[PDB]
Amino acid sequence: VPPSLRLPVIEAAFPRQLHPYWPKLQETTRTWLLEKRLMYTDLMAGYYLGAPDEVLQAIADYSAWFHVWDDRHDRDIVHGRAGAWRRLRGLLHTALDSPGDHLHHEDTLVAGFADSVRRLYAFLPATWNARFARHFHTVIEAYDREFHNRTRGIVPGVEEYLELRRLTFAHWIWTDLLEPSSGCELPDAVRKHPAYRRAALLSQEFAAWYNDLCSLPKEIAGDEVHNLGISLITHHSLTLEEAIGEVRRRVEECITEFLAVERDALRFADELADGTVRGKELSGAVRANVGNMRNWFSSVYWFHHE
Repeated sequence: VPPSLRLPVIEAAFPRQLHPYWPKLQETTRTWLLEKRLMYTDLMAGYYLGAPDEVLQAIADYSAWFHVWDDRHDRDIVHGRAGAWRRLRGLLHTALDSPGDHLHHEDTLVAGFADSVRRLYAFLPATWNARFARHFHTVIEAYDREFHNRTRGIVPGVEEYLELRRLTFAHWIWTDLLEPSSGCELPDAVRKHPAYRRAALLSQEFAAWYNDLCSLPKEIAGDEVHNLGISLITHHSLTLEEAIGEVRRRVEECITEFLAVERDALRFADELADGTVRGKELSGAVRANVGNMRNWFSSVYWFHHE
């Protein structure tokens, strides 16, 4: 790992995990992408540990779709296809709420989205489905804001980018998907516990900001506008080396902040195991989810260097 990207705490204290379904996952996702005419799963295989095979497969197919969507988004941006993007944006909002209606849409990107969403909706009650949808409507609109910014060459401010990135990276989607992976929709009072919330946040901030750190030199050279380091360079008059340093410090702080709040979240899980069956189940679900929040760190880190 190139020294500027090396994180000794990850290497020393976040040992990699791999879901045993990983060999079939890749090829099955490939088949799905081919069946859907849409054309990395190791990232998901090192993250949602303990997920039922069917849940991991649905998540990996969604991730692959997400990557294809990101490519289409990039292409509409650099070609200035405002109409095609607007129409796609509208169709994804509609398919998100009514995926069955869009399973055979003429736009294969929309039909693939609708199938992956339909499948993710088959694991937990409708209240989880509704929360997933609320979050992903927000992700689509954040992608529209990124379209605006990049087509106009606007570099968001630092705080502006941090808030936008929690949405374009889909922080709350990956957090939602913790729950079908451990087989339990968590009550609001559990998943909004400040330790759970903060652990979930820091896991995603680390993934997003580490991606920015690894991509900054490439993206500054390409004259791009959406990267934490680019916001720092543009609006704080940092050199590239200073910006690399600052992003790296923010990433390292995510890790040690996570260690503290993980300890709090696991103590909360202990408190949920109150001697009842439901309490034991909630406790096990929180423990599994927090462990996968931990797994996200190592999965993203080593994904970048493979």
